[PDB]
Amino acid sequence: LSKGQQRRVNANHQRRLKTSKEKPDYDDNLFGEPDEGIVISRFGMHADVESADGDVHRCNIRRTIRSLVTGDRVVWRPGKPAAEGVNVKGIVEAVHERTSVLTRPDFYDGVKPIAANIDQIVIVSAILPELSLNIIDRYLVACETLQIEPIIVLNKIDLLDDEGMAFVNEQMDIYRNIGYRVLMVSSHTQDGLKPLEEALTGRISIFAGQSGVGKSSLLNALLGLQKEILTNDISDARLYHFPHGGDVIDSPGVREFGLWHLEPEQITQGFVEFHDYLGLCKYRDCKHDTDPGCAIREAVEEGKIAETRFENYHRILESMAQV
Amino acid sequence: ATVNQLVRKPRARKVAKSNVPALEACPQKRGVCTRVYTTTPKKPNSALRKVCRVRLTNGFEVTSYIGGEGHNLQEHSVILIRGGRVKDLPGVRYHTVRGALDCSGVKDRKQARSKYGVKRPKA
RNA sequence: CCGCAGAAGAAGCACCGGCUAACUCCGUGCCAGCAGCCGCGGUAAUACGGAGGGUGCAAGCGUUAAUCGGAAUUACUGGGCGUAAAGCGCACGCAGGCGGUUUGUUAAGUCAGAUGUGAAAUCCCCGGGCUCAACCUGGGAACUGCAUCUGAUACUAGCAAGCUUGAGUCUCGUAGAGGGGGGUAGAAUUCCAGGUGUAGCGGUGAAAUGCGUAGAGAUCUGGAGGAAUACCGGUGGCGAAGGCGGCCCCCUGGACGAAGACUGACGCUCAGGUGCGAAAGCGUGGGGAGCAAACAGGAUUAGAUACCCUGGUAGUCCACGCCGUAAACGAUGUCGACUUGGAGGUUGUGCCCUUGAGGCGUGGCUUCCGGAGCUAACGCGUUAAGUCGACCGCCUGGGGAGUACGGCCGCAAGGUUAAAACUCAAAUGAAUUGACGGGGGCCCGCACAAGCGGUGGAGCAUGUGGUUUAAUUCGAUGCAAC
RNA sequence: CUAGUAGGUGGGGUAACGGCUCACCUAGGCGACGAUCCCUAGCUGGUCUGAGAGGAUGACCAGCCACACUGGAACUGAGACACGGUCCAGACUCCUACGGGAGGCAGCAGUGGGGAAUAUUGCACAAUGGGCGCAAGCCUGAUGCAGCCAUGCCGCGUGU
Ligand SMILES: [Zn+2]
Repeated sequence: LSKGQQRRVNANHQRRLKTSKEKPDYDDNLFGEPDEGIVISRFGMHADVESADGDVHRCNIRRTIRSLVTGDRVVWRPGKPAAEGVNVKGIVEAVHERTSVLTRPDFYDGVKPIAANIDQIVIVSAILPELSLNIIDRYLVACETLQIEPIIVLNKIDLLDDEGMAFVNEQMDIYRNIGYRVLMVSSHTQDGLKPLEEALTGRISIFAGQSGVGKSSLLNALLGLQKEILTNDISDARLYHFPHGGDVIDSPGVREFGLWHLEPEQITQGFVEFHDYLGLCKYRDCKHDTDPGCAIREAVEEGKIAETRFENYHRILESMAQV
Repeated sequence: ATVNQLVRKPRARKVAKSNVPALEACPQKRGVCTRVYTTTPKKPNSALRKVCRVRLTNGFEVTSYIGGEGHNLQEHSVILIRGGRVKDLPGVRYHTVRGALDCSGVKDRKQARSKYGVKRPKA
């Protein structure tokens, strides 16, 4: 890996794209004309790419590609013309600059963008067995930081009841109070599937939830053809296409939105609400904890700031230094 | 060690595992492709290869590398194997002769033209 | 064979990164491609493509396929299994393998001669003939066997006929967790009937189920029982191994020493065969203290069908039977004899003013250090992994796969035996150096610490980053940018 | 594990010893010194390799054996259980006046086909060899050659 050699190399790969696009036959013979595509499936060593034509091609990925991931739309080739026609045979000559995308946190292994070109990131979730706002709280900051739109969807609502929902919806009202988008539904039950469908209308976004939040239900509910197995018990990079438009990078991980450490002054910018809680405090450097005359504290224990949000926000900062 | 033992069991050396089994000391065999597959190289040693499962006559499929650079192979395409192995492509153990049968020589290599059996130039 | 033309009709292919003899220029830029191997190529590549130049090889060349050779890479010659693959847990013994010391003996083996036999062509020694060579031809040599004959008689063999140091035997002692069986007690604890007594107890880094005023916890007394048998006790002992620990009795095995007397090679090893097998589980039937898979609660966590807590079945102990695996380990086959030692361990004894605890010897074995020696190393090293011999087992790269299939066994698990395909190209060892630790220890400095004055709020200046601008010049930023 | 199995009597049969055979008798015989059962294989002198011993083999030439379309048969005969004889059943094959018949390329050459691949349906009785023959000689795809193959080997050369 060579930042320098990597650099000079970058320019080369870039030119290769524009140069190849200039026009074809000089390129030719083994492979066919270049075309655009996005990465639906990751074969570790291969990738399924959907072409402009709309037909997916499993392709090789020339070493010259530092990396690739799902949600990556860009130029591509298959082998020849003839070669795609017997058996999905294609190769990815180069990629495009991911306009909108996000990565996963990790521990040893470094942050890796999960998907690119995202208009909205709908946080799944599920009532079974029990939610944890924390997971959603940390996710809220991510959506703000990548400047992506967030949709929280309390799913599997059909599983709740009298003393079950009256505590679910309300408890989630927080999102409806601070201006967030949410739509209670139950894949098993197909309820509130109208609102979501419209929300996903003309947009490029995807859904990720925590361990077992009904991600397979919703993705399989909106549009499911010859493939409805991704439920079933409690268990587990392909970005599937939508029934009403939009795609959703599903890989068995993403739904488990962890939490990575970006900066120590950003955490305060995570929530817009803080725009009024970070005005005047007791200590110029008051981390908002046990200071005398704080602002965020005087608001929390005052009824305006949701206590639950305080504990979660404070825990997030203590989670980073966990390294 | 002992005699005793030796008289009972003979010593035993190895019997070599034949790297190929295009066999009956195959020199060459016609096969017919299957299709022209494609597979990745090896972890650091990376190159794409035009390779192809071959429907050999003795009955054993196996994918061969298609030598050189230049090409002319279809799915259905009688072909001629030789051994080999692309030491960087699993499953390769052969090598379909270039210039044989269903292909001629590639364009204009000059060096070692017998590999990639090519004519002599005009001189 | 004679002749005549005329340079005329006639050189190729591979290879040149390293191994492995041979180097440059371009193109290409982990792409296209290579290739036996290690590996090459992500902007000057001796390895890709092209070019040149050199190296080789020859009418022929390369490549592929093939066999061995290399490979001592199954190890007769000529390996290895303490830790790198390899000693079966462990034992016993029939086939078998191996054999103390004398003589006689046969002449079986051995040997030796000899008598034969061992097509020819290869081959070889030697020669000759085709212009050479290949080839061909002649001659010799050789073809290293079997057989027979005549001996040779050291050893091995068989028997015979002897011996004593092997072995075995009798005798006399020792020590010893050797076992098996049946007794029996204490320590402790579960549980109990109660005494006392009280809020809480119990549990935990914190907590909760649970028991807790129904009197827990705690205390005391008695009792019931279950399970296992401290201190001794050990670097200890005994045992074939696995292992075997309270005291007592009964039945029983082995080891060792000493005067000795006795026998007379009766021995060593051992495939198969036989029996025994740490813990799981099985029969069936008991039991059930403690502990504890399963299972159930409580907690932890992002989750925690985990670690922790209350616990709790199975199990555990008893029997019985069946099950047959152990890093069944000193990671060290058996039996034997040798070769340097020092301190040591536990048991025996002779002798010696034991006059003492004992001194000087003398046997057993086992610890720790250890020479030569041996060894890749580490290391080992008279208890050898040295030097040897004999026997027996095993190992033949990695995964594959201790699996499949067969087998056999088996209640079932399952054991056992044990492959293929393939795939990999190295795995593996140890030793060496550094780096490495939420390893440990050892130091100081304004590190802390001891104080001083600070900085931090507040108003103002540098700057800088955000943000903004037509431009807000360019670089410096985890302490080491401001 | 072996039944006509092991022997022993009897006979019978072969050119000849024998269970070879029939009949009779006995009840063995065999096995780790791997019987038998299975897989695969022409054998051998050699051949290649290796310092050797060994290892791998078994084309070409020579000794042996066995087979001649699938099978099962004897006969004939010096001699055969007989490639280019015989009969039967058999599979093909083929012909046919459908009644029946004909066919045997593990010869030689050629063909198909098979395959990675392996050559002419050539010539000769001159020599050597053989059959038959009283020689004469006839016959002889043995054989001598000739054709093809850079398949290997050798040499020569392609210029000094
Ligand atoms: Zn504050």
